[PDB]
Amino acid sequence: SEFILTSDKLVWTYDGHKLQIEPWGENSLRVRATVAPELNGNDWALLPAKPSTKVKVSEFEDSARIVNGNISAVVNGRGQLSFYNQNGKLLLEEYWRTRFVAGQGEDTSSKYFSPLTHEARELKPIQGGKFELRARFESQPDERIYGLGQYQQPFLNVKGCTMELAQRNSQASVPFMMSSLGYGMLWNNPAIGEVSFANNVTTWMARVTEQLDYWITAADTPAEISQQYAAATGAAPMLPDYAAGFWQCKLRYRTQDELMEVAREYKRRSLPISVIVADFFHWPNQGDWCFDTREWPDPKAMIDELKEMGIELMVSIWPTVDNRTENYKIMKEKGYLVKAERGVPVTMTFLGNTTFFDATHPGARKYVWEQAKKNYHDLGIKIFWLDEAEPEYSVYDFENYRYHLGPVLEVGNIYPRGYAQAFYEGMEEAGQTEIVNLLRCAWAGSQRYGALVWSGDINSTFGALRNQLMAGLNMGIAGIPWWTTDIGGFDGGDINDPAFQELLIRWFQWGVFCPVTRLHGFRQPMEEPAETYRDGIAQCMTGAANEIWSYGEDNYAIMKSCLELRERLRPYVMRVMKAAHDTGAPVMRPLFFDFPDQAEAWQIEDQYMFGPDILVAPVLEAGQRSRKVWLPEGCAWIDLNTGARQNGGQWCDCDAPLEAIPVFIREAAAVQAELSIALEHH
Amino acid sequence: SEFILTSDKLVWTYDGHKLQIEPWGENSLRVRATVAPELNGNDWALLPAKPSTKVKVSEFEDSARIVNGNISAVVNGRGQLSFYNQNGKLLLEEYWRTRFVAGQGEDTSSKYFSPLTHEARELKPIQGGKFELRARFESQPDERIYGLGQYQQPFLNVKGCTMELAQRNSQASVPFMMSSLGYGMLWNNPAIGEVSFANNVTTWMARVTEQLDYWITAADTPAEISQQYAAATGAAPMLPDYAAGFWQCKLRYRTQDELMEVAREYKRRSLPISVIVADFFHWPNQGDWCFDTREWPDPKAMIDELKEMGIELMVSIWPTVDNRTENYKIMKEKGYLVKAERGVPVTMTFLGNTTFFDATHPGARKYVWEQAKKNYHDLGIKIFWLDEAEPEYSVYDFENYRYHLGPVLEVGNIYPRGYAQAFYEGMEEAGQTEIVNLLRCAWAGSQRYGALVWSGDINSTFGALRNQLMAGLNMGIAGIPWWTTDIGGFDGGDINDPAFQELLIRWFQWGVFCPVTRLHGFRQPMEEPAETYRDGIAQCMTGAANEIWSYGEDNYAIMKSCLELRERLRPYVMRVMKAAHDTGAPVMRPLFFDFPDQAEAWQIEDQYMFGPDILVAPVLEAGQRSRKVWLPEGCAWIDLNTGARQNGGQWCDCDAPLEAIPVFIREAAAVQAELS
Amino acid sequence: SEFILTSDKLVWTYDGHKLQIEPWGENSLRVRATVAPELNGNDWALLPAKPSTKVKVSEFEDSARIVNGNISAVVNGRGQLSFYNQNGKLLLEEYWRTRFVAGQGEDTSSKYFSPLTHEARELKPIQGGKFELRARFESQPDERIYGLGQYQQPFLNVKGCTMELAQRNSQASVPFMMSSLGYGMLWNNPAIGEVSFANNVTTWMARVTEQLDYWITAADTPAEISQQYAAATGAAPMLPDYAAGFWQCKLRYRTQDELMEVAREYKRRSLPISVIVADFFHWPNQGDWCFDTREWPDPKAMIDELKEMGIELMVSIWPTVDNRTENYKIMKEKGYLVKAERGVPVTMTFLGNTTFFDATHPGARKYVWEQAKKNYHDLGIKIFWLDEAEPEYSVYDFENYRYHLGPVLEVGNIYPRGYAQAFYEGMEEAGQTEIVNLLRCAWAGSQRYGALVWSGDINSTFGALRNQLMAGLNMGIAGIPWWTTDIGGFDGGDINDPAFQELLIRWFQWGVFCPVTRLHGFRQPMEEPAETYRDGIAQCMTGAANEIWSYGEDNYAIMKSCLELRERLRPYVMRVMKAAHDTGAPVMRPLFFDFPDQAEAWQIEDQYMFGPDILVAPVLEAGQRSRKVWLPEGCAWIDLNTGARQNGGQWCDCDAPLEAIPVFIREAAAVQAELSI
Repeated sequence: SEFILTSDKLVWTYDGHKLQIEPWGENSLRVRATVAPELNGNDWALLPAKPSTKVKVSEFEDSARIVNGNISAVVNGRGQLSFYNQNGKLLLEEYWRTRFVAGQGEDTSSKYFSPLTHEARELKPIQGGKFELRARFESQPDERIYGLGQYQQPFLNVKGCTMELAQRNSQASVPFMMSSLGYGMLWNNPAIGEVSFANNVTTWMARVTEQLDYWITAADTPAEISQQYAAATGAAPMLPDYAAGFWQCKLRYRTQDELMEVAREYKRRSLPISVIVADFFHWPNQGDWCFDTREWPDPKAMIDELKEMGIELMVSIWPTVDNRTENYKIMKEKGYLVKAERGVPVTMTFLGNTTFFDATHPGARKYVWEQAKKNYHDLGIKIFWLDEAEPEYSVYDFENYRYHLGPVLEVGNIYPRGYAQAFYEGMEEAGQTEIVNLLRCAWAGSQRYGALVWSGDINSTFGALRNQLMAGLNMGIAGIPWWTTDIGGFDGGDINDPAFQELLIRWFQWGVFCPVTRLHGFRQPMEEPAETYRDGIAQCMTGAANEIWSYGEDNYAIMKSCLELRERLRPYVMRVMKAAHDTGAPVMRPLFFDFPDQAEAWQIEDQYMFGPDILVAPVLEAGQRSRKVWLPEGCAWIDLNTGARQNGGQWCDCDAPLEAIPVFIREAAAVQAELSIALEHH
Repeated sequence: SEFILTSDKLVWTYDGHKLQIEPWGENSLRVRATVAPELNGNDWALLPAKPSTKVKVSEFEDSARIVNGNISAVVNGRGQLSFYNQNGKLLLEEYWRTRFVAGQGEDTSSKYFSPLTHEARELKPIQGGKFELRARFESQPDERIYGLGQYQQPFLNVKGCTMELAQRNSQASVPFMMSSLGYGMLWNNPAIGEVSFANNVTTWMARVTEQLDYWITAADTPAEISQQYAAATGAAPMLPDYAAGFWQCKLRYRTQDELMEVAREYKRRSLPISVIVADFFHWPNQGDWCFDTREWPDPKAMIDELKEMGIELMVSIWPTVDNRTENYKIMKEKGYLVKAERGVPVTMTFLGNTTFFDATHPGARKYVWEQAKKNYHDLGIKIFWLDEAEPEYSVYDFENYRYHLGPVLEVGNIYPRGYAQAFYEGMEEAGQTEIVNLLRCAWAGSQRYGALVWSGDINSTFGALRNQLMAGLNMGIAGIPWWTTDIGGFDGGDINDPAFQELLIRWFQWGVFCPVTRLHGFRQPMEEPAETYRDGIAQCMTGAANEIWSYGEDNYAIMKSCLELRERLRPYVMRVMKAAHDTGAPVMRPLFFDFPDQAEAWQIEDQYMFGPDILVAPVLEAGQRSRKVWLPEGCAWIDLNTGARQNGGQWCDCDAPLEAIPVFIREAAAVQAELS
Repeated sequence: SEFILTSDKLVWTYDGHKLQIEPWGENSLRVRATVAPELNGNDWALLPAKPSTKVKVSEFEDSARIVNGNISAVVNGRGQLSFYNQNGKLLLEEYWRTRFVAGQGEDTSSKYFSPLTHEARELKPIQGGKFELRARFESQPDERIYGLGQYQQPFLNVKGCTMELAQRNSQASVPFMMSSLGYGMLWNNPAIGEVSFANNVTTWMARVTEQLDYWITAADTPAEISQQYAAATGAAPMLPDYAAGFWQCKLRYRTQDELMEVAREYKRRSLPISVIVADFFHWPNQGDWCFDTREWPDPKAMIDELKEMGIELMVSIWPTVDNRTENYKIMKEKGYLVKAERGVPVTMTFLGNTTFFDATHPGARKYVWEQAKKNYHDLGIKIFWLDEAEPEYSVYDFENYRYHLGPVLEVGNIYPRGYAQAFYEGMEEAGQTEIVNLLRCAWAGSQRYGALVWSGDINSTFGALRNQLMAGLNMGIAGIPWWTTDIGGFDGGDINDPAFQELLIRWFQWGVFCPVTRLHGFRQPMEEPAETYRDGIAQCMTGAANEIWSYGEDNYAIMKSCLELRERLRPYVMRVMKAAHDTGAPVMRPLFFDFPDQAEAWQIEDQYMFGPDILVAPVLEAGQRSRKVWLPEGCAWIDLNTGARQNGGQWCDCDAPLEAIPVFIREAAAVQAELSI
């Protein structure tokens, strides 16, 4: 084996395998490995690193070492790699089980000595092709793991869980993890695959790839890790003011008159409303990207009236292009569409045979943006709903599809980032600042393209609500601070069912304390279109009403006070949004983000912090009217609902009537006054 | 290496490779090879063999031999196989190029000695799966090769050609070959692949298979080879009388009234017409298998009036099932549909998203037949047009589809045979005899299911007509005697274009001397449907008129006389059809079939025999008004068009005006008196 | 969706998917699924079922149910399956995440409703070939999982772990699992793959297969699950008496004289010795399966003399066949060897180019047995060391190898079971009873072929000792009662190193309370052969001495008292072996096997039961001289080393000097009397 060492780079080589470790931001290292002649030029989610001045490269015995601030990497003579912090504590070590490695006998006194023959950096050649990559690391008994994106599962800590590295409706792979051991790690590789944080071994897998690529950072607090990650992959922009208010939506307002009636009724009742939404199939065909003027006769007039009312319109964008449209003909000519490797050249069959635009193709991004610009942005629409962002193949046979940047197996997970990029870059070029679009999916770095992500088409149950809480917290840790849900869930809520009405209330109450407060759903009983087809184009149904007055008088009163509460929170929300932009901190965050020195903060998964000053303890079960709440040590807490003061460092058997969830304010935080919390003496 | 010999079976084995050779009908052997533990039970196109007279299995110093009448197989100690006829002449030998084979050094004095390392029976393992098979044989410089099915190419002799073993619109792989060296061979394996008759080596390839399987037969004449093949894979039924008359069709008679007006016009003018046809999209949706009563308000009244007129109705069957239909729901429940391996579960996107019924699934065959029986056969339709029989995937990605019997890569080519089988078996069970359906495709043995095959959606050119002549002849050699074309070709004929009208006439004149005489096409100028969609179902266009009066007076006169001639030919046609049923002889035959001892008969590709008594020399070029015609030795020939007698064994500079193609009758054959 | 129900079989079908559930032994069900036209005839590890008492198949609402004693299966109208015990408790449920299944909308009120589109029985077609199978089940928060075979990892409970379903040196996939929820499950499928017991979902995977196949059983106690599993896949035989004594081995006694001098020295010192072993490369070439008479001049005289001394000889069998031998030519002719799919036709390159005999080929099994019979068994050898049983490919590229029964990807894991079968059937046919052979690997049902499994070529460390304890316990739960290790580990032990000597003693002390007590290793400093080659055949090195007197006088005294202790335990060991044969109970068992109602028995992984009457608490750290020990409630416990009585239901801060590990005897068990007498 051979080291090639310079003052700021460590390369190890043996039999064509090249391992390269280098600084990539303060307290951070990038790690690449290949068996090709050279590393390629793909940086994926990593921005160019601002240089590190005090990088120390050294050799000792048969080993080499690279130190960059609070992280160091050691590679021994056998090419085996481990990472340490400034205190010499082991952060992460490769998993090797061999008797012979890098042309040398393995040391029989090591746990690495084994006839099993597993390598830590397995670049397994695909016959005729590239490589199937497994990167193996030792599991650690104390290790708790967070981030990875948005998964539909009741686990905040994902140690012992296995996550698919793929994009499907209601899932988002954003592969940055944060460890309780004091490091964060980005898997800087958009290949379809899997990460297993199994108790016995950690394995990251890429189905098809040219090389291993990851980024690792070390710091004493979660806040510092989140900041270092945002410096590596990009900060969220500043959120525009309107986005902190109430977003009203449903599947679907079918006509201009129907949408405007709802907007006007909100104003007629003196209710807060910042954003109203025209959902999908408001267009003539998929891939036209314009209003159908039979249902939407004068969209400019709608937008102008809504502006006068203080309301922004957001419109559904679908990435689908129906093969009967004019844009299909042009986009096919130009090579701007995704391709099927085998079988009929159709990627989705929903209400027509469509092909997704290729969001990895720079030309296709520009083309789609310029259509949305002409037909929507030029009329005054400032927010786009980038739906189906995965994209939602009718069948998730990732092997069967190919993009501009290569087979979906190799590059597929970056699609939603390109989709966000198309609109963000277009809107920025058109002169807009503080851009936010609603994205169903993301990859590493999507935050830099103003991606407000929502958790997609989940069912309307308490089980779903519990999953969304974990998912949103993990999305924030993965560097996606702008995140939300369909208040009430998407599918299955009957507006006349008491059981659903109870869920809607609990979900709405939680929603007040989400980064964005957004009511959406496909409510029952659903209504079929008058005509199944029109001119051969299949017509889209609607669900039932989904406004805060649609669920009876008692529920209206609760939701109205939720809206009023959210308006009072807006100044605080904007401060926390500014902090996300400045520091990479999430908006909704696990307890350990603000209280990393407290053991309960690393164990509790049903409470969180909404910024630094609000402790939230959602009600996640039907019929529940009280719950246990841990109040962190280090300050006093003001009960939002009673005005009562409680000392930190204790548990509360807290009241949780249907009318409110337990919420506490850090005593004397500016937000306490902004909420007008008072206690009356009767 | 080891031989395991019994009185009627030769087995050779080394390192798990098992080669088994046994009699399979008179003068014929079956050859199988596997590296699996045992041979499987798949017989594919081979029927159970009648036990053979005089099979003899012998062992020699190093070798073993099995003889069955006029064929023998010799396997040497290295497992290398060659075939000989009863005169000891070499028929066929395996191609080997190795230095070491079956655990032994190769003989340096043999052409088999080579460091290249190519085996004759290469079962190359597919990782995780089955085998990719190549069977190699030495080429022979004097070998002429015929059969293989229906390929769109101007070659009767296919030595030096490479043929895809797959089913596509206008192509049919029917993998029986006949060699001028005195053998025939069936590749008894429905796998997607290829047959290369390259000058340097012959290679049969199967992409995915469990085992090598082929059938080889020897005889002194082509007629005996055809007979032995029909004995092995099944005889054509007897053709029913109505099928020898005129079949009138176009794309498409859109309504009951439109069809009936054409039929009434034929009868009004005392013109022959035996079959009239309702083409595709006469149904409400794909997979309903019934008339759409909006355009066909009383199918029984149509059938009854046609019955009065002496005319049979044939209807289009498509094997597609639109995913919005009731039959889709039920067939999907029962697992009766073809499956996509990856991607959207749609096999065709023509006028809707459809999935083909699985013709390899015996349940699906029965289900589809019973729909056709209920909606058509019970009304008195007894001829079906089994279109899209390949099946016609929108994209021919064979690796992406799977049938009941397995991946299309392994079993795909048998689909058209299953499709014919579904209707034949159903029709027979309903009491019908002399069954014929119009199939777009076939595999080996399709003839036994009454498959009248046509050459599909070719263009309307003289180039296409030349190709069809070769293809039809090769189909007959491949054991498909009932074969025809769209007279005029399918695509691109403008009815007002004089150049197309000349092609139509020449093609029609040829069609009189085809096994079935059938007018069809998609004529220009075409017309879009009034409504593009109705209830969200895409509507099907039509072409222009395609009746014998549609092309002017001169052309009407010529086509009318052609129909009248075909009527006078019918007794002869039925005799030739009966001989096809009895002996496996094709109806349209290359010259060497009837004159195998004459050199010219193995060279000439632009003449043929319509049965044993009629020599036909089609005009295959625009503007041509004469051509050279070779008259075979051994009889005198009567010019059909002048009555002049010419001695055989000479070339004629023969007149070929637009009104007639050169045709000669064997002097004193019964058909001579029938045509005068 | 359609049910086809008979009195003893439930079939559900949609779009060619066939799900079939039926009784397969008392309290047990077999589950199969296929998209092929029919199920194939592969039973793999399952023996023919004894027809069960009171099976009931019924259809209710849109569902169907099949009950067989204490287990039942319910399949709903969407083809979704779950299992329950006789008390209606949920045992195991399928994992579904779809919006549309079996031609029906999914129920939006269920956790099954999801746009992700994951099926529970995913038979994903391989283009041109068979199927890549994933069987998904919901994880359960309370569930603790045991068994699966032998994995090199410090986990008894493997919930949260992912195990490779493949055979490698030091690993054995024996895919029977036992759950704390009250069921056991056999993955009756020898395909290469993986089982993931992740916290978020349980997934079994087969890389290539024709069909889903598994067997599930229900009972109130671990002992009943073990009995039901042994009924389904076969019981261990009765162990022969000699097997409970001391096995002396090393890598390697190179000559007859060297081996015999070791055996003689054991007798001269009045030490117990029941088995002595001639390790690998005692033969002229790989595939000869005989003694090289240059080093072993009179094997029959050696065997007769050892018989006279009360010692059984075991000989190394390697499954390799060198391409220059006469058996290679013959076995190649007959198709008895494993095949490489691509590349040079060589499966291993260790001391020559060899090819493994095909243990899935019944002809090859018989051929190899008859060679061993002729050259070893006919002379009086009664025990074979079936080494390299995985088999140990030089490169574990499973995709590149094919067996008689198919590609290694589809069938590979059954090889070690075939290998044990070859010798057991052959030995049984020659009239031998109570057959035991030493196997390096196993599959489901290997126990019925007398397979004493050992944990292979592990390193000589305390970390390895800890892993071995977990592995052997899990092997027992997977139905392999006869299990052992190399005392001291295999690789890295220098005989002059005090640190290794300490590990040796701790490992030897644990060894006394393993199903078999066997000393083996490749001890340093190693010795190269005099000549690297002889007649072109590469010669095999040896390690240093590995006898109980080889490590100094103080260590000798400790190992001597260990051997004497083992001899006093033999009557008890034989009773526990008889129980293994009769009931399927393992010999070394987790605490919960004997004490299933006590919470600590399901948490503690560093103590175990050696049969029902001996509680063992090994020392697993260097320099440790005391450790904590939990004594189960329900009986009193007698300290083996002092004689002190202690009440059950407490922790002892227990003495653990170098000279003894903490061990307690159930008061009034017959073994207490046997040890004091």
